[PDB]
Amino acid sequence: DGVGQSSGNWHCDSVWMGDRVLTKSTRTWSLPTYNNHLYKQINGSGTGDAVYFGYSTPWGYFDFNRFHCHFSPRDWQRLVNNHWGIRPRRLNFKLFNIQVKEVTTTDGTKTIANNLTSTVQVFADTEHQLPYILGSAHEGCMPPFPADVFMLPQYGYLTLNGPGSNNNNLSTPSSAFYCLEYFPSQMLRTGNNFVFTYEFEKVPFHSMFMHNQALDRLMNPLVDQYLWYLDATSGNNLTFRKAGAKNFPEYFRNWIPGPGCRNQQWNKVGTKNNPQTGTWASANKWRLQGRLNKYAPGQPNAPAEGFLTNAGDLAFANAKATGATTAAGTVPADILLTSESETTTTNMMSNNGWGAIASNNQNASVAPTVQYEDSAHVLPGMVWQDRDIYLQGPIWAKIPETDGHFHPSPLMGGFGLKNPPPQILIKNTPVPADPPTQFSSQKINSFITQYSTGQMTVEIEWELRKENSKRWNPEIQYTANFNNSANAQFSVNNNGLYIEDRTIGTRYLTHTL
Amino acid sequence: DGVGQSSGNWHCDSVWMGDRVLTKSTRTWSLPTYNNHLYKQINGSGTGDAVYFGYSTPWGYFDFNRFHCHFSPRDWQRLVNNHWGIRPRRLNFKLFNIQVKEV
Amino acid sequence: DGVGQSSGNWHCDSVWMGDRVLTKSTRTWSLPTYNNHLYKQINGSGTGDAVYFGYSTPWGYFDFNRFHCHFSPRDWQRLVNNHWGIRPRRLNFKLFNIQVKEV
Amino acid sequence: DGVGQSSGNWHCDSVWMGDRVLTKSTRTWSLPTYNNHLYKQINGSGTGDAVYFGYSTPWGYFDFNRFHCHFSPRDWQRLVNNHWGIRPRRLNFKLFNIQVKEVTTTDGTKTIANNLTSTVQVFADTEHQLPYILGSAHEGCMPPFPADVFMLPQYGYLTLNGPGSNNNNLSTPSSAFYCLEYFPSQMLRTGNNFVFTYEFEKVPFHSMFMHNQALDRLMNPLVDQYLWYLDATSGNNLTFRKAGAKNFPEYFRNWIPGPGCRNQQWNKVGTKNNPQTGTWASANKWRLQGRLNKYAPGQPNAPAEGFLTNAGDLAFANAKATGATTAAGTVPADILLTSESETTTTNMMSNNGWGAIASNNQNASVAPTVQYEDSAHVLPGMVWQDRDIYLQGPIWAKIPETDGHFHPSPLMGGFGLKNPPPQILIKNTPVPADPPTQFSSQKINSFITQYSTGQMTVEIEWELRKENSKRWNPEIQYTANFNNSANAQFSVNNNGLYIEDRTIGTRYLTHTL
Repeated sequence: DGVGQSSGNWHCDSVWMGDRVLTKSTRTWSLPTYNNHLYKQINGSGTGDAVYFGYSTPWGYFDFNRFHCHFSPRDWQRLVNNHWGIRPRRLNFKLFNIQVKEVTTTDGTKTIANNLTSTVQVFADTEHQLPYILGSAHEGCMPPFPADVFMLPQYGYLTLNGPGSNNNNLSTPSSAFYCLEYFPSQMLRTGNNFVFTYEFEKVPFHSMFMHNQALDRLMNPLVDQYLWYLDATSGNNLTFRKAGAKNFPEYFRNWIPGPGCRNQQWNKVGTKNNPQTGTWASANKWRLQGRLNKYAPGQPNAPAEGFLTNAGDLAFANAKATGATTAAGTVPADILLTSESETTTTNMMSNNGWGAIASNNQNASVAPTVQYEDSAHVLPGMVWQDRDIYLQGPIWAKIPETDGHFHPSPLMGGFGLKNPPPQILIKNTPVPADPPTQFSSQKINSFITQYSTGQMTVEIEWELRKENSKRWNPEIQYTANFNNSANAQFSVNNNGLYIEDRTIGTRYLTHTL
Repeated sequence: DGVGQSSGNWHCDSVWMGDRVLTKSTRTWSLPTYNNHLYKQINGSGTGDAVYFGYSTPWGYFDFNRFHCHFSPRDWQRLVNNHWGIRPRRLNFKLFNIQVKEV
Repeated sequence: DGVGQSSGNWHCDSVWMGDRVLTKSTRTWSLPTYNNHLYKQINGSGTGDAVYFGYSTPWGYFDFNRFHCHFSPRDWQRLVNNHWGIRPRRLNFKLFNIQVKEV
Repeated sequence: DGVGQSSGNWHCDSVWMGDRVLTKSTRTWSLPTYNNHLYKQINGSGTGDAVYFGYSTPWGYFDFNRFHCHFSPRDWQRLVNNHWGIRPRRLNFKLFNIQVKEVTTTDGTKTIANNLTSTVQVFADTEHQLPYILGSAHEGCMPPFPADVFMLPQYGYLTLNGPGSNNNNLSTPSSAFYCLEYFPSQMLRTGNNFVFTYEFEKVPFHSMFMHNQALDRLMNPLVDQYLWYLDATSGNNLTFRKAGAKNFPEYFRNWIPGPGCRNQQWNKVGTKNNPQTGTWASANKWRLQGRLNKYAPGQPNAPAEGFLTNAGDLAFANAKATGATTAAGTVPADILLTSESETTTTNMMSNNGWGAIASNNQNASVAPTVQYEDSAHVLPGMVWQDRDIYLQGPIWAKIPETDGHFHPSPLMGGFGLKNPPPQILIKNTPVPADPPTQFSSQKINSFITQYSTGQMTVEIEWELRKENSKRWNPEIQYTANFNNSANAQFSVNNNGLYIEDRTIGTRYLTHTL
C-alpha cells in the first residue's frame, strides 16, 4: 500500500519435490510509449510473396514462452538426465513495484523525473478474443540470465489482404480491426499490483528418451519366422523361401517408418558446397493463396552425418551475434545448430526418398521395374517421433481452431494447446499536455513523454515422468566440456555478457522401442 | 485512497443478455481553466436576426449525449439487424484517477 | 379415433429460445403402388464402368434429409448472421390423416 | 363426435340485460378452392396512380366486421332510441358442422359426392403477424338476413412496389412474402369443431346523441358579458364597446369549431349540376409516393341542405343493385345516402371556408383588409364530433403501428383498435389425384376438385350507456315510414329478396353541449 511500502518480493528458484518441479523467475522490464498512443495500419507494397495488411498497436506484451526463461542450465541438466518426460500443469503470474517516470528535454539535455500519480493499465485475454501472436517464436522474451533488464515488445497483428489492381495489399471487407481499449483492463498506480493464475489442460508427456532399437531391427535374431514369400521365379516354376536365417530385409514387420519428404542438403564444409547467392530458389516450399512460402521446419527428418538443411531444423545464436547475418568457412561459432539424428531409428532421413514401388505390370517378355518415392504421407500402421524441445526453444503454441487437424503438435516442437496461456497486454495511460484556453474539438496531439518499469514473476508447476530402466550398462548423459577454457561455460565473460555455448536437447536416456 | 493507489479501473465493453443490453465506455479528458476563473457576459452587436445576450462561465461539462459514444460499429450492426426497438433505462457515471498539473 | 375425427393438426413454425432453435414442418404426400406389389431385380448390361445388380422394391420412403426442408430463407438468414455454429440434437416424426383411395 | 352426431346448435338472438346487450348470430357459408391451391403474385401495368404488387392466396377468411351482421333492424331501433352510447367488450367465435364435398364431371354433367375423411384447416392470427385486410370495408361479410347463404372471400394482400424503367409495379427488396402454411393451423374433419374467445381493450363510448346547442350559442342571453372590445376607430380616437345587448357575433367564447376543408358540392337535382363525365378531376385529393388519391371520406363536414359531395360521406346500395353503376335524374332509389348534418352544431360545413383572417397591416392612408381561409387544421381549444356509425357501416379498424397518430378514430367511423379482433383464415386441404407409377420429382399438378361448407356463429358482448335527461318535451326517434307500401320495410319481396330501405344512424336523442 501507499508510495512508501513495496508491493512484492523477489522470487527466483527451483524446487524439486518428487515427480513435481516448481520454477520461479523474476525479471525487470521497461515499457516505452509506442506509436505516440496511436493505432496505425501497416501494409506492404506491390505484388509478391510477402504482402500484408495489419495494424500496429500502442500496447506491449509480456512473453515468457521460451524454455530457458524458466530453467537454469544446471536445472536443465538435472532434468534431462534423470527423467523420461515433462509436461506443464499450472502457472502463476504477477506484476509489482510499478513505477512511472516522465522525461523532459530542455535544450538538448534530458531530465528524468518520477510521476507518482501516473498509471499503467494491463489485462490478460482469457477467452483468446484477440489475434494470438505467441507461439510464433518472436523475440522479446524474458532473458536467460536473471540479471538482465529487457524492454517489452510492441503488440501488433496482421489480417486478410486483397487483390487490388497492381496491389495485393488492399484490405478486404473481412479485415478485422481490434481496439484493445474495448477490453476491460486494470489501471495500476505505483502501489498496487497485478496477478492471475492459469491451469493447463491435460497433454501427453514430451518423450525425453532416445530409442533403444530400430524398427526394422525389432525381432528375435535367434529364430526364423514362420512366414513364407516368393523369392525366385526362374525355371518356369514358383519358388517360395522361408523368412529367416539372419536375412533381415526379408522379414515381415508390423510397423513402418514415419512420414517425410526430401530436403536439399548442404555440407558443413564450405568448399564442397555449390556457390548459390541465396537458398530461396532451392528450398522446400508450400504455397497458400497463390504465394509461395518456405517449408520450415519439416517433419523431424535427420540429414546425413556432416550435412545440414535450409531451415530444416532449428538454429540459434549467441548474444555475441548482433545484426542479421554471420558467415564463416564452416558453421559459425555463434550459430547454435540442433540435430534430430536421435530420431533416425523411426523417422525418415532427408538424404533420399522413402522407398521404392512397382513401376509396371509384367509378362514373360517384359522385365519388372520399380520407381522411387521421394515423398511420403501418413499411412495406417506407421510410427514416428516428434521434434525435440530444446533449452532455447518455444514451450507451446495455439492449435488454430479449424474443422480438422492431424496430430496437432507444433512443427517447431512444443505442446499444442487448445486453450494456451492468455496473452498479457500493458500500456502507459496517456497524459495530455496543457490544453489551449479556447475550446477546440480536434484530437489532442501532444502528450507528456513518459515510460514505466517494474518487475514481473512467473511460477510454473511442471509434471514429470520417473525413469525406471533395468539396462545393465551406463548411458549417455549431458556433461560439461572437458577442456580448460578462457571463459567458463554458460557464464559471463570479462565484459559482463552472458553466453550460451551450445543448445541442449532433452533426449539422452534411452528407452526400448 | 492516498496518492499511491488508484481510484478505479478501465471498463469498456458491451453485454447482450436477453432483451437488455448494457454498454460501458471510458475516455481520458483534459480540462483547462476558462476565462481566468471569471464570469463574463457576452453579447452581439447591432440589429439583425442573430443578436444575443448571455454569460460565459469558468466551468466545463461532460457531454456523452451522442449515440456512437456508447456503441461500436459492430454493436450497432448487431443491434439494428436483430431488433425492432430500443429505449434507455438506467445510466451510471463515474470520475476517477483525477490528477492536477501546474504550468 | 374413428372415421369422423382428425388424427392431428398442422405444425409449421420456428422457435428461437436462447441457444436452442426448434423447427417444425409439415407437408402433404402421395404414395402410389410401385412394381404392382412385386420385388424385381435390376441389372445393367455388358462390361463397363457402370454395371450393377440390385433389387427394386414395392415400398416408399420419407426423406427429410436436406436443410431447407427445415428452414425458411428468413430463418436461415437469421441463423447464419448471428451465430458461430449449429448441430442437431433431437427429432420427432409423425404421420397422420391417412386416407386411402381406389381407382 | 363421429360422423353421426352434430357438433353444435343454432344460436341467433339478442339479450338485453341492464346496461349489457348480448347478440348471437349464425350463418351458413361455402368455401371453394382458390388458385388451384397456389400462391400467385399479382401486379399492375405501367405507370399511373393505380399500381400495385401483391400476392393472391389459396385461403379464405371470415369477416363479420359490419354492424348489421350483429343487429336486426328492430334491435337497432331499440338500441338507438333508448341509449347515449355503445362500445364492444367481448366476442366469441365458433365453427361447427363442417362437411366437405367432392365434385366429379363425366361428359358435361356434375355429380357431387360427400368425402367423409377430407379436412379443412383453420387458424386465427392473434399476434397480427399477417397483413391485416379487415377494417378496409370490403365485401364478403355475413349477410344481414339470417336465412342467406354466402361464399367466403379470398384472402390476399399487396405490398411495396418500385420504380422500374417504365414500370412502377416492379417489386422492391423489402416486398414481403407471407406463406400462411408457416402458421400452426388446426385441421378439422366433419366431426370436430373450432372455437376461440376475444376481449376488447377499453375504448370510449360512441356518442349516440345529437347536441342540444351550437357552440356560438352557449351563453346566458339575458345578461351581457363584462368584457370590452374596440368597436370603432373613427374620430381620431378609440371607442371601446361592451360585449352584450343581444349581439351574439361579438361575444368572447372559450371554444371554436372543428377542423375541416372545403369539398365540391353537387346538387341532388340533376338539371342544375355541371355535366362532367367524371368527378375525379374535381375531387379533394391527397398524394403519397408521387401518386394522387381521392380524399375520402373527409372529416365529418356536412354539406349544404340539398347538396352532396364526391365520396365525402358514406353511401350504400340495396340488394337490387348489381353491377358497378346506377343512374337516375336524382339520387337513385337503390342508393342509400348518409348525412352528417346532425354535427353542424360543432363541426365545420363543407360549403364554404372556415373563416377570415387579417390580410395586411394598416395605417391612416391604407384600409384594413381580410382574406378567407378555405382549410383548417387542429388548434388548441377546438372541439368536434366524430363521424357516426350506421347499421350498414364498419364496426372497427386497426390503428396502424406508427411513431405518431392523432385522435385515432377511423375516418369511416368505428372504433380504432391497437389490437383488433384476429383475422380468421381457412382453406381446403389439397387432396392429390392418382400419381403415376414411375417416380417424378415435379410438383403435383392435378388435385381432386372439392369444396366445403358449414355454419359459424358470432357472439359479442356490448356495453352501453344509460340515458338520463330531464328535458321536458319529447324527442325525435326512429320510426317506420307511415305510408302503406307494396312491400313492408326491411322485409322480403315477392321474389324472396331481402331489402334494406334506408340507412339508419345512431344519433336521435339529444344532449346538452
